[PDB]
Amino acid sequence: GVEIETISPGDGRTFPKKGQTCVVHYTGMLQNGKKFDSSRDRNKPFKFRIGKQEVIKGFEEGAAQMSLGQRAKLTCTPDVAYGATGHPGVIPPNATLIFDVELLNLE
Amino acid sequence: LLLQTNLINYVTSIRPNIFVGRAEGSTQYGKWYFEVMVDEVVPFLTAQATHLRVGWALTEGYSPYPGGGEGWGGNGVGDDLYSYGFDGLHLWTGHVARPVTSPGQHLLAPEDVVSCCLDLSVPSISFRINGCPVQGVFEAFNLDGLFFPVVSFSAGVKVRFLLGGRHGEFKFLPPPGYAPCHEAVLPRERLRLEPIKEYRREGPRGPHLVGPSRCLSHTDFVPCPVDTVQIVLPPHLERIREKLAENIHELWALTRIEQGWTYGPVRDDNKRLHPCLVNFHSLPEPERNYNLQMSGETLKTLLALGCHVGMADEKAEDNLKKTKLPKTYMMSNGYKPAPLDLSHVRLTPAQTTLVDRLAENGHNVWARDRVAQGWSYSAVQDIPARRNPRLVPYRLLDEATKRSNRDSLCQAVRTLLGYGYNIEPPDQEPSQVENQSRWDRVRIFRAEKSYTVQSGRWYFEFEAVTTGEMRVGWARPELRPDVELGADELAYVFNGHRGQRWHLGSEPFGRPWQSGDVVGCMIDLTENTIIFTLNGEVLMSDSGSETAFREIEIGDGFLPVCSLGPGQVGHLNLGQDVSSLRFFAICGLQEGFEPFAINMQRPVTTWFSKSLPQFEPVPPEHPHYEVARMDGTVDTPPCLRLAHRTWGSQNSLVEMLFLRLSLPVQFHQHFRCTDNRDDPEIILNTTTYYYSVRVFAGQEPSCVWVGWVTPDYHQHDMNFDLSKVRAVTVTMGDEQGNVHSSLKCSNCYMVWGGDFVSPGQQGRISHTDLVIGCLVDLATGLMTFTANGKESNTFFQVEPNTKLFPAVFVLPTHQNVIQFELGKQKNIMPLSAAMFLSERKNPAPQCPPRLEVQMLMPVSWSRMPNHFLQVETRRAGERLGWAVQCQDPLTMMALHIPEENRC
Amino acid sequence: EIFIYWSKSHNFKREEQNFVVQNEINNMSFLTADSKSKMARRGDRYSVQTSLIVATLKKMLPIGLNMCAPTDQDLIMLAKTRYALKDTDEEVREFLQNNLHLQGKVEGSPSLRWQMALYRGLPGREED
Repeated sequence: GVEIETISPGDGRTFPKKGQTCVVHYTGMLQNGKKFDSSRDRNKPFKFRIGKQEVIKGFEEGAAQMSLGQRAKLTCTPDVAYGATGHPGVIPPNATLIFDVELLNLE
Repeated sequence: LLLQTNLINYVTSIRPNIFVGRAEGSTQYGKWYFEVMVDEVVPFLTAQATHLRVGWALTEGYSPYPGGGEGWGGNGVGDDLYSYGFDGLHLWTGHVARPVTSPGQHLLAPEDVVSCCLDLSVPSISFRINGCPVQGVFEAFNLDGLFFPVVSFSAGVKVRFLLGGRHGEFKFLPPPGYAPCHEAVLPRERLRLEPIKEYRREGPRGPHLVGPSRCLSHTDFVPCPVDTVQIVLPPHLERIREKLAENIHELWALTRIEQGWTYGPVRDDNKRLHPCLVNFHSLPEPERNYNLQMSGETLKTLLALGCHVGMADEKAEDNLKKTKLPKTYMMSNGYKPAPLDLSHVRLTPAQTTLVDRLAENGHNVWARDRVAQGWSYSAVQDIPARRNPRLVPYRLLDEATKRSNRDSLCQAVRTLLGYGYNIEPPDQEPSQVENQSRWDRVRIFRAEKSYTVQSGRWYFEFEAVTTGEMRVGWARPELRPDVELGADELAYVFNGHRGQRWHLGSEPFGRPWQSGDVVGCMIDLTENTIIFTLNGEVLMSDSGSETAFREIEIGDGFLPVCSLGPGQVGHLNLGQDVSSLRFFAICGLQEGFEPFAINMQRPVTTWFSKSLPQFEPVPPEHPHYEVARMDGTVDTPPCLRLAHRTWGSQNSLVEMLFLRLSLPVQFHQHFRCTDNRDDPEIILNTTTYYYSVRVFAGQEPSCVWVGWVTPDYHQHDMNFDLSKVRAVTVTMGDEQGNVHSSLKCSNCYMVWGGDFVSPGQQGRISHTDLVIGCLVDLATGLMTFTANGKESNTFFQVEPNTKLFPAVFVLPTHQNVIQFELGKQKNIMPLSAAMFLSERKNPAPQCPPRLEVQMLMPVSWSRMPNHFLQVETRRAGERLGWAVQCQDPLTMMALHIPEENRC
Repeated sequence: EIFIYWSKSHNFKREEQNFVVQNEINNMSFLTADSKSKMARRGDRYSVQTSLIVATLKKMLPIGLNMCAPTDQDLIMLAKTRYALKDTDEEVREFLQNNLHLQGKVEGSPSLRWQMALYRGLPGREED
């Protein structure tokens, strides 16, 4: 349900394994092109712990398939996203998400 | 519903001054090639991704005004249909990104090679990354206007232009048939890098407000002479058919005798010893009588131009003699002047202008002939490739060649004048090169409305860098943007192109300026006067009055204002720094006057008239047009009837009109896989919506177009037809052909109403109103039409996420023109159930007050951003090419209107 | 002072227009000679607006306005109103001597700050 397209490849060798936290500069967007979330706007990296599922399934799996230094784009189906209930007041129900993830560092 | 906000980066564009295009009989080669080197690219200079695109743009609608615009701002290449661009992963056209397969695809990184191949013979722009092909080509695009290279970028990039020859290296092999773009430079201009259409540039003592720029046209590359065939040769001309030929048989030979190119009996012309001053009998017969009938041909050009001859005075044959000068002495059959000799003879300016256009009509016939033999223009001469540096029309030729052509025929017309035969000027007809776009001529500038003054005395300066049509004065805050200053009562302005004062008309006052003049403008809200002072000297009326205007009512108040015509540069100095003023101490300081911005920290905000058409609602007070809302009865759906208020009367405005509804319809994100009683289980599940327009009787269907427009339509054409509709095809395949995607992109999808009427003998005023209906399927993006209840062969398919505004373009020809009927069809929902979310399950038609008709206003006001990007344009070297460098980031807070998709 | 005498002597005014009408003094060319040289009814017979005494007075007025400092504007107002109350030149002079300290203050008005910053930047200004 998650589709990843490269934007600017990094190393392609060191992949995020379990036991090391992932550090990202995502940039979330709705399907129609309306930006809804960003990390550079807050001007701080988003260190999420991979394995205990602090993020949604689509984002977790997409960040799993990336590599160090790689900048990629995602496409999160509602099945692997917030889904039928959505995120109240932020994301409408049954919405496909797009993320401009850059995996700048590991831990 | 709610207006959204965001921080976006300022995006600018840079072009080489290279202009190519295709036209019937155009002197330009239809294939060109240029390259771009990427030096450094900062990934995320700010919170938003750094912008960088390379492509081709069209000179008649690619207008990248900084700040707001289409979509979420930062518009550059590909954000409209007048540009086509590539960024390393997407093909940009009409503000839509489409992914492209590439050999190791990524965004533009440092040390990357971008080679854009342009073919105009067949519509095609091909991109090559790092010398490797990119599987996508734009096709079937309109050719009107000129195509030029352009790079659009945000802050923090360094890009180099490679143009081949001495202006680059290309670092690769261009595909066969594609000439380097540096060979298209016109002979009168050098190569330099300058931004696209602007309104401000930095200057020595301050920013310079720059008026519209004169743009070259493809029509200016076709040589159009006057035909010299259907001319019976007159008796008075055959009577002088000989001497005017004898005097031009070796006139080009006279200059070089007694030099290194001195004749010899063994050889003849074209053998580096050309002259052969003896006679044309010794010279070959075909070129001989060719020279005779070329003299006749020049006389035929004189006839077609309007020159006729008359004999008055003493015959020059008697009082003329041949002078065997010590120079031009030859051993081959005696010595004589190479042309026929002539004594003291003069020429009036009428003859100077006439010989100028005579040389023009010689050059344009020569160029026409060369083109008919296949030749074209190239700044470097290539004889085996059949290209010349002088295959441009005379108006575009260089002054050296202009003088060289004019010299010979000036001698010829001088010899004609010597015999006393009059050179009669023809009648004078005033003509304008471009007439339709009357709005892309001026560009009003004024301070923001908050700086309105209603008391005291104020003063400001306006340096006139150029000497053309520029007007400066004071205006009331509600000044219209599309009306020339002074032509209405909203502004008091002084036009110093020829010394006139404008307020509800023009009358002479003062004197016109020259370059470097500082037109200082007073204002006295107590004494109710406006005083114009030039270089410290008060401009004086043609009477005892020294004040341009008097007894001016206060009203809302006044704002400093100025406007500039094409190719004009003016410096406006409101006087934020008092010591910067050059004539305040001379005039104004002792009179109690003050600078307009004497005590202000930030620079005064300036608003200019943007020349970009926008859809705006129909004013209720409009003189010519009105829109009536009709209530939906039991048997009639609700309507939006349009009626011409002043039709058939004096001073009726009859011109091209563009209309659209205020609310769009958006197709579904995901397309689907692979009596008169509506069916209740179909009417709830249908994804088809219908609307119809009832073109009233007396309105000609030949001037009516009905359909839909996307929110990025910005074309104001007074001669609109379906030809002018912008379009482009995006063609995608794999590495070896195999095209598996060919889509259509356009900002306009309408049919022509003239094609739905049977071609009757006469009586185009049909007693029955034409009811053009339109249908849309939001689940497929398919559009259909019904001429009178019967389907038409036309059909349109569009990509998802598309917004379509119901639109009608019409030229009024009756009191009642059209009537938007918001009805419904069988098992088909109305529009009112499509535009409103809460109405998705209501078959009953509605016309809620948000739904209204809007016209297309050609000119609208706008705001000049307080800070502009810093771009360095310089030539790095002979091999490196031209380097563009922008580093300092700028961010602006954008307010984006959702349903109009513009910020 | 020539204008002062002309204003006081209304008899001299009477033969000013008498000289104008009886010598056909147009007065338009005397002010538009520059206008004609630069290539740019109602009161033609006589008018105060075209009187050469006031026309030259106006054309010389900025020089006279250049004499005083911007803080002297209150002093000008005081002298003006005492002139309006029928006082001679000596009276207003010693009135100013009694009111020497009534000049303006630059701290009290922001206008005077830029006025002094422009007025005292002149090379011909002496601070003493």
